[PDB]
Amino acid sequence: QEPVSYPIFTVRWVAVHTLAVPTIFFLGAIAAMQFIQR
Amino acid sequence: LLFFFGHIWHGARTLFRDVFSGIDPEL
Amino acid sequence: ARRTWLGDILRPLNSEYGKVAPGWGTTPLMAVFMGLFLVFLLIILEIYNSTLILDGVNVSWKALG
Amino acid sequence: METLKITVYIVVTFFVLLFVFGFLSGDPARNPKRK
Amino acid sequence: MEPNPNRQPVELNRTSLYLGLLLILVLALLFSSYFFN
Amino acid sequence: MEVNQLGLIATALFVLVPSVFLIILYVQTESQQK
Amino acid sequence: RIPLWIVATVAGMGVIVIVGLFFYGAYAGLGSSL
Amino acid sequence: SANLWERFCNWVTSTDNRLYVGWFGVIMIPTLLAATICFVIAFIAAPPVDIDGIREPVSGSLLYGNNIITGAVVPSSNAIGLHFYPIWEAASLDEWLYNGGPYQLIIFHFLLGASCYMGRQWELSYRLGMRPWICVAYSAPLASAFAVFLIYPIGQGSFSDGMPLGISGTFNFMIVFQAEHNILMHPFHQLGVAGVFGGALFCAMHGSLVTSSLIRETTETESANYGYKFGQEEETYNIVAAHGYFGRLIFQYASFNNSRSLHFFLAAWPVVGVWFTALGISTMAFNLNGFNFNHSVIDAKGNVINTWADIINRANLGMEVMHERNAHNFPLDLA
Amino acid sequence: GWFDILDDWLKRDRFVFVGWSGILLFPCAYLALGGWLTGTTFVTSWYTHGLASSYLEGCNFLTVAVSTPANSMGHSLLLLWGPEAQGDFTRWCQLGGLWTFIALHGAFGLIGFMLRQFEIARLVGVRPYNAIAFSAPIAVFVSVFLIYPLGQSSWFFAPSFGVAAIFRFLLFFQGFHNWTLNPFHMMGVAGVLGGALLCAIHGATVENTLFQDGEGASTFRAFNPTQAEETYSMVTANRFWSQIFGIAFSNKRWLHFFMLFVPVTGLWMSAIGVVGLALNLRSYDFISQEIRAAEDPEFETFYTKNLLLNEGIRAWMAPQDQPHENFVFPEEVLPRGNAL
Amino acid sequence: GLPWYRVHTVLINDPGRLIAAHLMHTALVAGWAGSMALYELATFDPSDPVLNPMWRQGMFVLPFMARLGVTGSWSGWSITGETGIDPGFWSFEGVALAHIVLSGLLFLAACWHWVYWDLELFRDPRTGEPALDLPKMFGIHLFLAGLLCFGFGAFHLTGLFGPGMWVSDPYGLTGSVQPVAPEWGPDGFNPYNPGGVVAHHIAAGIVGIIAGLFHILVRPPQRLYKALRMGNIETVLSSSIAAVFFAAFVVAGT
Amino acid sequence: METITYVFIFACIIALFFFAIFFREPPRIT
Amino acid sequence: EKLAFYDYIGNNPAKGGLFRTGPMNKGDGIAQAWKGHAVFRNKEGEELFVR
Amino acid sequence: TITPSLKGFFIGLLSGAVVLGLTFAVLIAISQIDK
Amino acid sequence: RPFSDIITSVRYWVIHSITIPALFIAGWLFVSTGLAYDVFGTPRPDSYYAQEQRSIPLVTDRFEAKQQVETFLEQLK
Ligand code: CLA
Ligand code: CLA
Ligand code: CLA
Ligand SMILES: CC(C)=CCC/C(C)=C/CC/C(C)=C/CC/C(C)=C/CC/C(C)=C/CC/C(C)=C/CC/C(C)=C/CC/C(C)=C/CC/C(C)=C/CC1=CC(=O)C(C)=C(C)C1=O
Ligand SMILES: CC1=C(/C=C/C(C)=C/C=C/C(C)=C/C=C/C=C(C)/C=C/C=C(C)/C=C/C2=C(C)CCCC2(C)C)C(C)(C)CCC1
Ligand SMILES: CC1=C(/C=C/C(C)=C/C=C/C(C)=C/C=C/C=C(C)/C=C/C=C(C)/C=C/C2=C(C)CCCC2(C)C)C(C)(C)CCC1
Ligand SMILES: CC1=C(/C=C/C(C)=C/C=C/C(C)=C/C=C/C=C(C)/C=C/C=C(C)/C=C/C2=C(C)CCCC2(C)C)C(C)(C)CCC1
Ligand SMILES: [Ca+2]
Repeated sequence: QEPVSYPIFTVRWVAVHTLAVPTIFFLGAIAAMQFIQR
Repeated sequence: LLFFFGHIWHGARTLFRDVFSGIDPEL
Repeated sequence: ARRTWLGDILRPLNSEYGKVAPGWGTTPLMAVFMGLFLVFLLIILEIYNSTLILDGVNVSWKALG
Repeated sequence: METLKITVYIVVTFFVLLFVFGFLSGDPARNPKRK
Repeated sequence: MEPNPNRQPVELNRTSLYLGLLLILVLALLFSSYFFN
Repeated sequence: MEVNQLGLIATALFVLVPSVFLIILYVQTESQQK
Repeated sequence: RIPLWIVATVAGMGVIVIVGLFFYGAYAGLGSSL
Repeated sequence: SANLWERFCNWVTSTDNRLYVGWFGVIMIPTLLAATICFVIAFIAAPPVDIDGIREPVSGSLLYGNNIITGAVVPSSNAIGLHFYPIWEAASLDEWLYNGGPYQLIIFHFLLGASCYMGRQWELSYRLGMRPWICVAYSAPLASAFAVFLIYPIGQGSFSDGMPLGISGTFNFMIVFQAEHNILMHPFHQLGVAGVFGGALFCAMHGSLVTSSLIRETTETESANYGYKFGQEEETYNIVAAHGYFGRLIFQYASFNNSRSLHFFLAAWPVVGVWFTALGISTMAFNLNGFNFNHSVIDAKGNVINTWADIINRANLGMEVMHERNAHNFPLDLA
Repeated sequence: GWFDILDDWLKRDRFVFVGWSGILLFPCAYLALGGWLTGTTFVTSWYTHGLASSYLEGCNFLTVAVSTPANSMGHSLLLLWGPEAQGDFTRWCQLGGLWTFIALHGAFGLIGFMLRQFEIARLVGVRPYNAIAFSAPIAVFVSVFLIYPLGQSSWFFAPSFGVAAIFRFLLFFQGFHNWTLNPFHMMGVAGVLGGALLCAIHGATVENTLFQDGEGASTFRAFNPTQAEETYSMVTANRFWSQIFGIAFSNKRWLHFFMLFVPVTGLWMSAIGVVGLALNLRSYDFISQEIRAAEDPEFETFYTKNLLLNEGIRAWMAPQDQPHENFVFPEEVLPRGNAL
Repeated sequence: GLPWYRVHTVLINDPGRLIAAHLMHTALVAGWAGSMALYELATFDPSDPVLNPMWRQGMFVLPFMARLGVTGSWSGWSITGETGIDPGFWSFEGVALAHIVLSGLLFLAACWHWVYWDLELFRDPRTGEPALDLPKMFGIHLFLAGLLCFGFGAFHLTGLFGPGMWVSDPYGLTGSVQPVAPEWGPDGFNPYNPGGVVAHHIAAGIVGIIAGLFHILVRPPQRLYKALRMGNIETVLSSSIAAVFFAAFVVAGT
Repeated sequence: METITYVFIFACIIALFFFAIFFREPPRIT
Repeated sequence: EKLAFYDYIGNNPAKGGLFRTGPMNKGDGIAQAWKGHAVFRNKEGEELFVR
Repeated sequence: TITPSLKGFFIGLLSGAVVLGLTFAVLIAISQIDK
Repeated sequence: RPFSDIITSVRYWVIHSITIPALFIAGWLFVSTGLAYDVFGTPRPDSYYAQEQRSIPLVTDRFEAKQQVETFLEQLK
């Protein structure tokens, strides 16, 4: 199908993106938490 | 809560009457 | 079949079987009352749940006056 | 009561022998093909 | 008196009988305790 | 003991009634020619 | 291109590291007991 | 006679028996009839059992005030511990029924037979030319009965601590277990519920997907089941239509198209999960319990800030502090 | 008409099928999952249950959770902009607004998803038995996370979203409702337990009853993605079980329908039992038993034993589990056996 | 043939026997009501409304009969605890009596509609085969409902031509049957104000009468008739049930 | 009275078992 | 009396059980009369209250 | 009349319609850009 | 575009080697700067109780809840 072009900003990109950026914004915080002393 | 199931059942059986009994051909 | 007095008198009411309006008929007009009802329920719901308070409306056993 | 012990013992021996002398009887043999 | 043309026969195979009874009996074994309470 | 008086009949009819149902069918099925 | 088997073993160790940091955090953080 | 014994072995092993009494069966059939027959009598007429060795008989049979839900066959005495208590070890039956003798006669014969039942699930598969391994699926539920009826007691030092043979008696085993081991907070139990929940889940997935993608061959007013004849050549459902739907529900590569890989997963999941659950009970049988996060999170001054882990400890203490009212004489519960 | 164009677009076959349903599913499903993941790591349950409940406070994957709202809130929907939070976000968080958020959102998300199955089914032209089945999980979520607490004093007694926070929900039900003794919970487990059996048993029956369609040992490749013959001997399977168990299937259509039925019926029953626990209409005791236990001090069953375990659970937990009750149980009033 | 759980499909398109069926059901539900009544009357103790009121005696039907007016017995006593009162014919006995008869009649009716199943009224003039114009039916029925809904609020609850309904103070000490005046203000949406139960039935009744007419005249837009497989009675069911369980979850909450 | 009821049902399930295993409808091929 | 009666947990619909059949009277019994308000006090005259 | 909670109701009833809006806006638009 | 191709494209990494650690360092700072504590009203190790008090700041009434919470922060809680 098609002379195999493909667009950069696809559709699924979004799906995998709203679950992407956040996943890191957290796994980045959650790590920095380990250094919180009493 | 039991009737909910009836709705979901009868409704489905109305929108899929055609495919009831089974399906067929193509791929 | 078997016609009957009552049967004939009622014959009209049941005859326009598959008769449908064309296209999207009254749909849009319907989709508005529908949205209105939806908002109406949310109100009476939120009133019972004391999320939407309204001086004058006291949702308790009292109010009986 | 000392009897029952004896009997039980006998009874269990029977079956346990029947069991060993069973698989011993060339059990691999018993099956559909290759044997 | 025209023989109504909308009727079909009814059936219950032997296996269904069994599956049925198994259900009735065990439910009974499960609820009798609470009935006698 | 100190059980419920209706417990017995509740259990009896709970078993009989539906069992009698199935049975009526199975036998009427079973005897249908051909 | 970048060979897949390397994308994996790299992204892999990368996870054992972060998930391991969490396990260490368990004997030091607030989730400690000390 | 081609030779009696030669014949005997041909019958036993015969694949033409309505029920395949195998070689393993020769041990199974008797042990299982004893276990079953003793149980049924016990459960109905056995008298009270001094389960905790403190002369405080717990009656668990129907004729002695129990109903199906409460009734059970009570575990051997704690006075007995792990000692073997065969009937011929008692001055009388009266003495044997009081110390919970029936319990051992039952658990031992059952566990024995249920194993051979596994040995059989292999044998028949062999005599029939089919691949083995089914018996390996059954190793999970068996490995549990074993864990709950033997490992735990060996580990704990007494058969009186094995799971009772009754409905309520089982809930007792659970509630107390939780208190002494905090099992809900143990990896193995969790894997267990994943396998069971998952199983039921998948069981429903498969079941529906398949049943919903069946090729039509039945009337509008005819059981959709008749559309299948025992001994068919081709398949009865469109596994390609099935995959077509399920692949769109989630996304293609996250869906099975290989019936063999589907069914392996279908078996692998629950069996693997239950294997861990069985290893959990067999592991907490040596007191390696669940995670203990009591008073972990504490504040800046040292105050203890509770977590749900703590609310769980209170519920556990209630169980600890109330189980076996009169059995303890000292501070620590080391038994 | 734009409508059919809007449709056209939606029902377009992508990697992640959207569909009309998605307009409801994805917004919610993501918000629910998101709110959880948020609270799990950031929001606390101090002002609500006097409990640390997030990574930020020190909780680990087991002890973390999105705890229910205070008991003061009652059954309030706790909207971000409602009388409680008053548009404020941080307060909302501290008053457990995130619970009704996850709850209510996820709720719609389960509606959307089932609709999806229904919509995708229709398009692909297959029967909707995947949707019927999913009614079971809806019922559970609905009765347990909504109907239940709706019968109690407030959302506070609904299960809090979290691993450990769910175990206490279990322990609670034993201790207060003596739930394990409930006919419906039993059916529940008979189904889930029995369903996880059909699963395992059927799977193995298939893998070890397969025909040889390849020359390899790893028989996975030997499968015809394109129907034709049955890949396993249904006829052999029948004879196997018919000789080892005495009973055995022989109608794949039924064997598979059975597999839908067992676990879906089980969960439905477990739901009804809870719909009853809402009104506290539990299956707590057996009256004939209690009466004999009163008059006769030597009568003891595994049942009476259990009830005592409950007394302990209630007495030792109630205090820190129902803070709003300002319970104070003097050491002397606390039920306890000897020594322990 | 038909599996056991499908035997009733034998009616999916036999409007005659479908009505015969629905008639029998109504008969049993009415019958039950009548006799559940008599059962309560044969065991309910009126000797004390203060400490031993109907709700302590496992009464289930007796209350629903008081909420709308029937509060006396032909034997002389009364729910509120008064004497010398004359309930007239509509006493608990009366209500119970009535239903038992309405049941007997619906029975006979169910029989007639079963034997004379092939009335022409169910056959479409065009196709000459069995058919029911649902869309118009719904309009008709909905018209009658709102018409009755209206009357109930308009004449019964208001006292114009009826008893009224149960009304009591904030601590159930004074309760009784009293005529309730409508309430269109905002506080009429307060569940605890009787005035709202009146207004509702008058307004909703009217809206119900209007809407019925609409549906008796305007036809269903092709798009919908197709989407919601109308003209297929087994869909009238799917929607009704959805409404019936909605009604249910609500009565359970109130 | 209760004991009898419990044992009866049990006895009935075992009877069922028997008939189910030994009096099923022979499973016929093709 | 009527008023005092509503202030008794034995009329709370939340008490009860699924198989605890019958009227509320098969439970605590047919209510006959109000014994009266109970005030508890301790040696010091202090008035105590029952949780 | 128009109490604080009544104002909030509007704020949510308005903040809600908007979301439905931008959503159906964006959707109706991109839908009509290919098919 | 087949994930496989993308997860392998040097362009991809050229982009994400920047983007990924970006997001990470951000969230890190979110916690490490104490901002998160204020966005979620979550207590700092030194803010569960006032120095002396050992009571819990339990919210006791819905409507005046927010107000009640504010006061709890008052006693230097
Ligand atoms: C409210 C009206 C309503 C109506 C008119 C129907 C009508 C029908 N349903 Mg249905 N259903 C309903 C509600 C309703 N259902 C609800 C609430 C549920 C959820 C539990 C279901 C779940 C359901 C399923 C799963 C199936 C049907 C099927 C059918 C058809 C069955 C044929 C038959 O009568 O079996 C005859 C029934 C029997 C011989 C025995 C039933 C014994 C038990 C269940 C009841 C005993 C009576 C009880 C004490 C009475 C009180 C009831 C209470 C609600 C008031 C039929 C058209 C079947 C179908 O369409 O197949 C193609 C089918 O498979 N229904
Ligand atoms: C629809 C609601 C309804 C309600 C709320 C009630 C409520 C009540 N009734 Mg009525 N009743 C009803 C319908 C109803 N009834 C009908 C239709 C009849 C005629 C058949 C009666 C006949 C009746 C009598 C004769 C009496 C009552 C009495 C009572 C009161 C009894 C108190 C009690 O302990 O309940 C007990 C409740 C139960 C046992 C319900 C549990 C049901 C469980 C056991 C089984 C479900 C079975 C199924 C097989 C499960 C799984 C199946 C699997 C396939 C999935 C109570 C107020 C008594 C009374 O008034 O005393 C003063 C009394 O004597 N009722
Ligand atoms: C796609 C579907 C979708 C759905 C169904 C919901 C549903 C819901 N969200 Mg949600 N949300 C969504 C997407 C969605 N959201 C997205 C994409 C975001 C990110 C921007 C959010 C962010 C969000 C937040 C931050 C919150 C919610 C909350 C809520 C709940 C609010 C209760 C309420 O008042 O409803 C709103 C209802 C309406 C607006 C009614 C619509 C009426 C239409 C049909 C007609 C309007 C006509 C006209 C203008 C009316 C004028 C009448 C005149 C007489 C005055 C509710 C369950 C709150 C919550 O979870 O509280 C616990 C909350 O705080 N949502
Ligand atoms: C007097 C005395 C002693 C009295 C009592 C003694 C006593 C302790 C009795 C205890 C019993 C008791 C009271 C139990 C209570 C539990 C109970 C009755 C609950 C009843 C209510 C309930 C659970 C209702 C609904 C829930 C539900 C669906 C449960 C289902 C449970 C169930 C049947 C699970 C299946 C178990 C099982 C062995 C399935 C086997 C399937 C089949 C034979 C596999 C073989 C097979 C596999 C293939 O893959 C293929 C291809 C083929 C072809 C094939 O054949
Ligand atoms: C993603 C993925 C993956 C992954 C993986 C990984 C990530 C891996 C890694 C790995 C690794 C990472 C490894 C390592 C190894 C190592 C080794 C093996 C070593 C050894 C060593 C030695 C031996 C040494 C020595 C010494 C020293 C150094 C000093 C002192 C002394 C001595 C001498 C001792 C896989 C494939 C699964 C698949 C899917 C995907
Ligand atoms: C809430 C909310 C919101 C928003 C937000 C969101 C939506 C978020 C999201 C978020 C997210 C979405 C997040 C995530 C996170 C994640 C994480 C943190 C993860 C982690 C992980 C891990 C740790 C893993 C691991 C593992 C496993 C599990 C398995 C095995 C292997 C491994 C080791 C790899 C809004 C405004 C709308 C409104 C209100 C509410
Ligand atoms: C057990 C049970 C149940 C159920 C039940 C039911 C469903 C019932 C029904 C019932 C019914 C459904 C009843 C009915 C009754 C009826 C009646 C009682 C009728 C009668 C009639 C009559 C008496 C008539 C007469 C007459 C005629 C026909 C003609 C003219 C003249 C005269 C008036 C003489 C339930 C599930 C809840 C739960 C568990 C238990
Ligand atoms: Ca410090």
